[PDB]
Amino acid sequence: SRIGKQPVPVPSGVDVTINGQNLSVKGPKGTLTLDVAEPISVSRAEDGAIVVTRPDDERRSRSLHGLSRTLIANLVTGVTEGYTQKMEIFGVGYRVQLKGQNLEFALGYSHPVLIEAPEGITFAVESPTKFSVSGIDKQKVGQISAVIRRLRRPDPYKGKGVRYEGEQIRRKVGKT
Amino acid sequence: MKVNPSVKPICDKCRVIRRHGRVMVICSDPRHKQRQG
Amino acid sequence: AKRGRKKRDRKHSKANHGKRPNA
Amino acid sequence: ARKGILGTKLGMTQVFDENNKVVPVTVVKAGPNVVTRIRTTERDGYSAVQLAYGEISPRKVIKPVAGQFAAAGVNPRRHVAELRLDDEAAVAEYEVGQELTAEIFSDGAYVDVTGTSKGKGFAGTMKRHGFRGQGAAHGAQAVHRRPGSIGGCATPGRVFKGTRMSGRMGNDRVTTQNLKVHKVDAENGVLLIKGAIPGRNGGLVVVRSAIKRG
Amino acid sequence: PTYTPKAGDTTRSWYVIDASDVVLGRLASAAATLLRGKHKPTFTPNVDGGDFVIVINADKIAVSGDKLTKKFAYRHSGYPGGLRKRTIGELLEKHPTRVVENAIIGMLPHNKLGRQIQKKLKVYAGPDHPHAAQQPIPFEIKQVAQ
RNA sequence: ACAGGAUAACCGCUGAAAGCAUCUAAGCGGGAAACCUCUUCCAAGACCAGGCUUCUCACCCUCUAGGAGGGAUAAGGCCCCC
RNA sequence: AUGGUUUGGCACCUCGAUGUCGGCUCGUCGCAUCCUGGGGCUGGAGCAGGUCCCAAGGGUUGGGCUGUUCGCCCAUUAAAGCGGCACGCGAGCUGGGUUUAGAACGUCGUGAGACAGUUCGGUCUCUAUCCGCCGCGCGCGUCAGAAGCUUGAGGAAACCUGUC
RNA sequence: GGGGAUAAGCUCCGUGCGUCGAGAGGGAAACAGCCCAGAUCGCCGGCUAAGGCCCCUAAGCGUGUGCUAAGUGGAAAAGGAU
Repeated sequence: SRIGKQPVPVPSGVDVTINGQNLSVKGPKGTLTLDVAEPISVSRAEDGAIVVTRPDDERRSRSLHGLSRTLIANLVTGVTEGYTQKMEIFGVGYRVQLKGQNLEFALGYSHPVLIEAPEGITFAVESPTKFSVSGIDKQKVGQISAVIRRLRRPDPYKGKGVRYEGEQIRRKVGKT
Repeated sequence: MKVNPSVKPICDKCRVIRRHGRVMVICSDPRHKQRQG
Repeated sequence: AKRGRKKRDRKHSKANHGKRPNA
Repeated sequence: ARKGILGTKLGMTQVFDENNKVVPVTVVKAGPNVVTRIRTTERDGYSAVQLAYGEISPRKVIKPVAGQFAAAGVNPRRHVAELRLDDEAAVAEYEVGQELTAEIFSDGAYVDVTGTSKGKGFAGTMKRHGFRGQGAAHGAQAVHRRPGSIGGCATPGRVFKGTRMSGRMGNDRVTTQNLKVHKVDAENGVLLIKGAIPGRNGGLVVVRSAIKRG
Repeated sequence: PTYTPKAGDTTRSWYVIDASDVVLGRLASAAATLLRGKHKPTFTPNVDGGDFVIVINADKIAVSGDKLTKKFAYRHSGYPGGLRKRTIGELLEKHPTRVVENAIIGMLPHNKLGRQIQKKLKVYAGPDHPHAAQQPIPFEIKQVAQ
């Protein structure tokens, strides 16, 4: 509603191909895809924006309108800038490095762990205890970041594991 | 995950939602997390 | 249990009109 | 991708290792088989190869079989089995006619054989399936070796297929797996398998590289 | 008295249906109608006099609800604990023909005549068929107003 | 066995209705000795009665030529025999 | 509210016969799960755990006393599961118990004799017609008669775990 | 209405109430007591009740306006819930 009615800004070199409902957005970072369902119309606001439109004000339409808007907003935003999550490895003797594209952890196990880079994202380490995950497809970015986050079973006693940069985790004490 | 046919928003932050045909109580306090079933 | 209940609930059909013998 | 060969069981014996352990080795004489025919996804819909072993004096073979052999060009043989392979990979190394020889294996190679078991006739439960029979004293009225019960009473009122009973055991195809190989003799065309392979001395085996280990 | 078809009476035809996102129930009822012969005026239940049926694009059948993945086809070998089941999705991706067949077979009599009818049912997972030399009549499922 | 697919409880990413929020309502994922494949056995009487092949791949007389019948055969099998 | 296994309520089929406790042998099924496997919360530091969810594939000991089921104990175990199928199974076995006639003790009865009190002893019949089940054959069929090699619908078997 | 636990296909009484008994046929998936209806015999005649009209099963994937997203429909409580 309040989000699904807004038009969406569109800067300069941002080529939007309205092949009916199927939409596809080209910018210097790549040419992303998107699809939508039959009901909702994708009109191009000819001031330099895109606007969603719906026939009905039923449950499905009220739900799906705003979704489509927010998705295309993320889409054009990424192809202009991108997304880059930051993650930070608190611990004792824990560490991260990189091997070309693919990344390497030391997390107390008896073997080390690695990750295969998917097609559309790259890793970027700034220190052995601190890195980022830079991509475009926000789904993918947060996916892989959380997959990392879930390697170490959490431990709120001493503060080990992986943390999203602004993760303020909970804590307790085992005093004895 | 306390499984009970009675769930409630115990504290002030427990939000009551519905996933997949099951009522749930999500909260930052995992003691409070629960569901029907 | 089950058997008696299914008897007593088949009775609520339409061609019986709410009643059957031996329930 | 799966090396197999046909052979004849002979017996069993002992030999020794470098650490002076003893290995109960079974002998097999994989005489040089011949490839009679082939199986492909265009002709037949699967990938395979068809082998031949033995000797017939030329008048004991039948004319259909003599045609199956003379069409492929080669001479008749006793036993004709068929390995089932995966694809062009396992086909591109076979040719009609060519003589296989036992050297295709190497010491340490893990194999699986297949053979027709020995017969035991009309067997009871205590030999098929290893039942505790019943007591030999304390009052037994003639049940010293026969099974017992067979089901319920008016529920089901039947006997539950696969209920185990007496009948002909033996004389079935059987697969024995993960057998190491101790020595190969090229002079005499012989394998010295380890272990203990199915069948009666003078029959037919089929040894293959094992699935779990090949 | 009333007319009863003799031996040299039957006239056959080969019909062909598309299963392009048709509903399984509609399709199957139509085929049962045709095979059993409830569309000709020569109908008699003691005689099989329907028409051959050829179903195509059978892997395009699409159903409603969650029946693709909440619905369970069952079987039983006869042995104990030999009840084994399958969804509809697994069964399409294994072999699609069986879904449509069994669906139709439950819309027929399960008698001798029904078995002798199933012979007259040909089903193919793709768009094609080898039965072009009968020039199969396309059937379009229609509903008569009144 | 190893591995592989779809999954349960569960963990989630993106995100509305409901300006935030939410594992879901559209979608995308990971995930158990259970499930389907894989492993060994049987099996085309699987009546949708399969397939690739090979050999023989040719005689005679009747009923009035109606369609059957009745002979001697090839490939091959069976019986008798060790 | 369940489940229908427990002591009971009704007395609806069976008294021109439905053979009854336990044990053995042999299973097969349910999960409201003993172990193994995955998991959420902790008054969870770690090792051990407590409770809850999913989960049935496999496995789930030998022994002393008692006729005993149940139970208690010993020694181990990864673990020593709960129940159904005429309280599974006697045309498959036992027959210790209970429930024929013998006999004795206590108590009741004047007496014959009785006791959901006790104690020692005491015949377990049958050639499988049909269904069913494990195996094995003859015949016919699959549009000519035959011989070999085989694909795979669909079914079965197996699936356990420990210690350094 | 009593006894019973305000349980029983329980038991005991009432009733110009019923049916079965002694009563077929149709519907109820099969089903003595439920709903319809009370069989003189025949007809390769018609109209209707209860019930039902996607195929099996003869008759409507009938018309109109709205609800349902739960396979509810095609068992169920106290209570819980944007």
